[PDB]
Amino acid sequence: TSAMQTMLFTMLRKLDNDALNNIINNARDGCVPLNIIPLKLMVVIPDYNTYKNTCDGTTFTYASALWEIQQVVDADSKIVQLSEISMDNSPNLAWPLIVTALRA
Amino acid sequence: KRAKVTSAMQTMLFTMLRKLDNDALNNIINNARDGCVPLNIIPLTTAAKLMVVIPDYNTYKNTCDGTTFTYASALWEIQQVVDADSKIVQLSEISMDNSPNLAWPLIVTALRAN
Amino acid sequence: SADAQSFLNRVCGVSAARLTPCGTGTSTDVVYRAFDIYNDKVAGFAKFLKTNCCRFQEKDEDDNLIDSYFVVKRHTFSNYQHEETIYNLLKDCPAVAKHDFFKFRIDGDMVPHISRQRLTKYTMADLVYALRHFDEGNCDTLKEILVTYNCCDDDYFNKKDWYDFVENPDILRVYANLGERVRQALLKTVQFCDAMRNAGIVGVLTLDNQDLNGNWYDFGDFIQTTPGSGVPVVDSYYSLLMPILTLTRALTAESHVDTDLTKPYIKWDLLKYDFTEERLKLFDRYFKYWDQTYHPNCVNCLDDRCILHCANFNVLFSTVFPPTSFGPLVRKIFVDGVPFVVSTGYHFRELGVVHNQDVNLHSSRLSFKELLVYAADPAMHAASGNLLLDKRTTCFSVAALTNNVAFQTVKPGNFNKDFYDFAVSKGFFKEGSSVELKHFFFAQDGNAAISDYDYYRYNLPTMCDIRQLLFVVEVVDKYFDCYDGGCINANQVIVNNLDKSAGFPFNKWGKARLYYDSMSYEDQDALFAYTKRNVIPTITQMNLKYAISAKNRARTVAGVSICSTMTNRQFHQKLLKSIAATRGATVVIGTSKFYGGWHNMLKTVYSDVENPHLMGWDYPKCDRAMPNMLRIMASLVLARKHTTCCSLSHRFYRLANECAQVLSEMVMCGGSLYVKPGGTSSGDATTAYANSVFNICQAVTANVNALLSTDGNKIADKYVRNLQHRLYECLYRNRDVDTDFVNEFYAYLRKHFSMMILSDDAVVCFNSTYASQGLVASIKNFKSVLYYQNNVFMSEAKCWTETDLTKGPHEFCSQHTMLVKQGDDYVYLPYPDPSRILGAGCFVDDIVKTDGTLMIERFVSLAIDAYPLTKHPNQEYADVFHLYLQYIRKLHDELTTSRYWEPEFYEAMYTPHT
Amino acid sequence: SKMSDVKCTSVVLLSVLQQLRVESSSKLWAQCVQLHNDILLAKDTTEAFEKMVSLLSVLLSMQGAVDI
RNA sequence: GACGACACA
RNA sequence: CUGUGUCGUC
Ligand SMILES: [Zn+2]
Ligand SMILES: [Zn+2]
Repeated sequence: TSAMQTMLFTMLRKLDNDALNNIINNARDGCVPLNIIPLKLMVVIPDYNTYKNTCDGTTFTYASALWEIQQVVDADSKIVQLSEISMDNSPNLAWPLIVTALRA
Repeated sequence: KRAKVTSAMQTMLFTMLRKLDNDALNNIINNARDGCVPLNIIPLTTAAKLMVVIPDYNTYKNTCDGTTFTYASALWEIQQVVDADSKIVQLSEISMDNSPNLAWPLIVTALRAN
Repeated sequence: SADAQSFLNRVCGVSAARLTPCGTGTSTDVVYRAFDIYNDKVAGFAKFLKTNCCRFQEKDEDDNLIDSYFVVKRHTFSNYQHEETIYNLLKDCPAVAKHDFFKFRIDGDMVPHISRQRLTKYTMADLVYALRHFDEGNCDTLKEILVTYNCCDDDYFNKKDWYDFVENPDILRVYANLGERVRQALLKTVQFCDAMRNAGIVGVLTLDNQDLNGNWYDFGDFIQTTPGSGVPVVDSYYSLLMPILTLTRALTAESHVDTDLTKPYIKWDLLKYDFTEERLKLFDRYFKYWDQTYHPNCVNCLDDRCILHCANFNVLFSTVFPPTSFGPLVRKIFVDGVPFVVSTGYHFRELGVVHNQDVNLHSSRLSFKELLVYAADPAMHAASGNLLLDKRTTCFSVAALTNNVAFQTVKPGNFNKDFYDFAVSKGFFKEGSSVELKHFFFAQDGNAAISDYDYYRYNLPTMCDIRQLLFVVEVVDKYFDCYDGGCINANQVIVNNLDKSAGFPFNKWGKARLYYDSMSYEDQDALFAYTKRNVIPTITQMNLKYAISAKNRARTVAGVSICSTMTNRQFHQKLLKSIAATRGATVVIGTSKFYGGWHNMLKTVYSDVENPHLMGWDYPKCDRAMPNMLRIMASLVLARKHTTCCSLSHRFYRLANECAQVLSEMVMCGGSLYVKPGGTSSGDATTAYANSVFNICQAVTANVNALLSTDGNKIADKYVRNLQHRLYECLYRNRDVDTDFVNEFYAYLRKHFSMMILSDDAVVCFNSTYASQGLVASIKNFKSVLYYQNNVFMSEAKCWTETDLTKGPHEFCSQHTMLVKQGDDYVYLPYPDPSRILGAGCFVDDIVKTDGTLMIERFVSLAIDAYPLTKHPNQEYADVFHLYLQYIRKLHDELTTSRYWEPEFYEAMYTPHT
Repeated sequence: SKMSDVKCTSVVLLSVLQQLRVESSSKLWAQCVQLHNDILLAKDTTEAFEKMVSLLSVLLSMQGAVDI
């Protein structure tokens, strides 16, 4: 059970690829892709202190490629426009926010 | 070692014989010329339930549309449409736009409508 | 000039005066028209160079050339008068191109000549030829037959792979579009044969004397007698035409109301299974003059040759009747006054209708053998199961047994034990190495077993050439003389792996050991006697297998029931054990690549060939494609050993049992029965030897069609010409058997074609000069034989011709061969692909077999077959086995002369025993 | 040397995927096995990386193991 | 011979 | 699944 997961994590920390560790770090600090990354992506961000570093406007750094949000979703299903994120109106929602991006 | 397997085969035969000693089969064998009919017609003519496997939406459209379709020259009323996950699928959820949202192989089951 | 215009207006005569000067006024002698000639000098079905033709052409309206030629020849007065005197008899039937004999002076003075009427451009002989001798890059008169007859378009060929079968199967439709034309040809040949009989014309009918429009011509080989008596010798025509009657489906229009392709399909009665009167009418319509008694059923035959004949006819005659009437027949057998529905007969696609004989209503109880034969039929199973319509496949669905279909997934294999840490430690698997791990345990999803079983869609109805098969069988049985055979009793049988799957439904209660131990010897022998007089259909559970491969395809293995294998073993064990226990013959099964085995095998293949060059081949989808007639041929060749033990009726019932049990039986893929169109069920008891028989059949057929289709006027030898003469004569004349020439041809093959045939994979050592002069077969003669007999296409990227002898076979049984030196004894060594070896080492089937407890014996059996890598000049190949031995020693250490730490073990497994 | 380890880690990825009863669906398991097959049959170092990170996205879409 | 394993078809 | 060969105990 845990032996396969252990071997997988070791020989993932042995490959040492950029997008690989990117995905692993984002999954470590909360960012989980709600579906399978196509080659239309959805990710959850359980906080905001670890979000300022990844996305900025139409630019979205994930999977070592560029992404671009089209509409943001919150817990209560409202379209949070991307200038609502501030240090004052932050705790007015449940932190899982769906980000719907697209490729180049 | 021997009584067990003999009883197994015997009760298996006499059990599949419960749903086999009906009157439709006796009717179709009473019409043959010498009491001998091919096997491929027995289910096709007297089986009282149809099971059609369907890989995608295009074959569904022209095989199991509506509720009453005709295979083997008889009316069949559809009940309990299910998909590859053994999950019940309503007749409304089978739409062209939603067809990429459900499992590919369905299993539509009908009953012989008299 | 004016002479040419006079020639045109003179060849016209009564037809349209708008012919086109194709070629020249003189004989255009168009090259390379495949003839079918037989005289005292030359014989065969070859492609000689025509010299007398002058293929003029009329143009249709709007100045468009049309498919109609007038073949103006330069005949002499003798044959001219002969042809006129045998054409005035036949000027009334339809199948006579209006020869239009006349005269002129084409030399300046006094020269006679003939001028045909509206035959075609290309000939029926060309159709049959270009369909048989298929070349992937030379088929020019096959991209025109398909086009000039509206069957397809020109741009269909710019699509690469346009000709294949196992990929792009729409070519089946493009070919079948000629079915109506071939059926018109059959009709017209019958209205000609009967017009000759009823008019007294004794002679012969050949292929190149017909034409695609149905017309006939060249009425010179006849001779006149008292009218009303003359019979035409029509063996050659029908024989050479047969193999394309099921490639174009010339009987696709008998399934209609008035036998035309517009009315609706016959609303056949569901409860009709006999069809023997319709079979007699089919024969009286299409083969009214095939001069041998054809029995509709096959139970009324006379020997295995009559069985081949009648079954080969029925395998085409039964593509008309509805597929809802084949398979078992059922009856209302009463038990205690309760209606059972079991099999009281069987309708075969080839063997006709066969009825049981130990059938009896009103039985008071049932015994063990009776319960077995009852619960083994598909009757009680498909009579109480839900009707099924499976749209995932094409095979005729029968009855879903359970209430929900079942999907099964293919797990992925384990990987990366410490035998990959060590492999990457010891300088392997680095940047672009000579070897790279390229053998994995691939995985498949749920929808895999059914999509793989669907590969029976390449199995088609095939009508082999019967007058050629009835000689290839004798040559094969000559290949099988040195083996003893015959029925054995129960006590004399030997069973290995008594704990495998016992088939459906028998697998619901135990393994084959259960039945073999429950049944007594008398009971087994009585079941055998019963099956020698009665037909028992059974069910084969087809499930997925789990092995390593370099592709991602799935591997579905089939397991036949136990009441089938239990009798097939008693039938065939003697002959199979005898094939296995003999060395030095053609069929090499039961050999041993260790202890000089490879070396001795390769020497025996090099036995005494004069100018040798090796060869090899592989049949794509061999099991999914092997036609039913070739499988029946193999069954009969295996059964030929029974001559003092079983009568003809016993042996026919055994052949029908074998067919109904393994060839076209009920296959339960998933949770529902299906109709298996044919092929070889992997779980067959005799499949590894039926494949050998089929292998030799294909090779001998390639040799026959390489020795006949060669221009006998260009064979420098003075003996091969006569051998080919007598070959064609024993093929299409002399209905009896000719042991003299069969012996001599088998000797010719053994002296110039040294086969080495383990099941489905062979290597040959042919005389290169002969295989270059066309006296024996090549890959160009195996590809064609496959394309017209097995209905596949053998790509030349998996067939290797080795122009050297020092380096051995490129690949036999997946092993390579490297001529090595064992102390001044230069011998051959079998070495495998190091990628495959490293893959087998690293991975493992499932995770219970990690080499941790006592499993070093897994790693020793890899260096036992990967030793010769150490003798390869490439240093990395040697380092493969050296790494193997190093980590085997490390395994032995961490686990703390058969010690597997020194290489004095693998060195012994290749030097002879003493 | 960045292709053999990639193929083997893709194999162990599909193994740990099935180990979570993910084989109880049609679309998900079909796409996962297609990813694994197209990784194994690959030679390029980049396409294998992309299909690997897609398999890892699959593995992290659920919540079976996050931070050991 | 009984069992297990590996390889080939 | 059908076999063929090669290794390990009693
Ligand atoms: Zn016969
Ligand atoms: Zn016999």
